[PDB]
Amino acid sequence: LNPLSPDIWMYVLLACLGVSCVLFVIARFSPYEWYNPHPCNPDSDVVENNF
Amino acid sequence: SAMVEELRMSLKCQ
Ligand SMILES: CCCCCCCC/C=C\CCCCCCCC(=O)O[C@@H](COC(=O)CCCCCCCCCCCCCCC)COP(=O)([O-])OCC[N+](C)(C)C
Repeated sequence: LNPLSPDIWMYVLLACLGVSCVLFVIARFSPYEWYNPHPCNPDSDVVENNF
Repeated sequence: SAMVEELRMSLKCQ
């Protein structure tokens, strides 16, 4: 753990939980991530996210 | 029409 300062090991882990929460919110806010996981048969209101 | 589907994606359950 020596090649990075203990300021940096906390700032990576705080950004690891930070970007994870932003990418979850920004995928639900976006309409393009909503689609069907069943492309074989046609639509039966099966629009579903993955995140 | 944006206020229709903004609650569809703030569905809060799934
Ligand atoms: C290249 C990869 C980069 C990306 C990865 C970065 C991830 C963040 C990683 C680390 C972030 C925080 C680490 C800083 C702690 C150092 C303080 C310390 O030395 O005390 C203690 C060690 O400290 C420990 O707790 C060792 C375990 C830390 C790494 C493993 C964390 C989880 C595994 C990963 C799970 C997934 C991680 C994500 C999910 C959360 C004891 O040390 P000491 O007894 O005092 O003797 C040493 C003395 N000296 C050091 C002063 C010489």
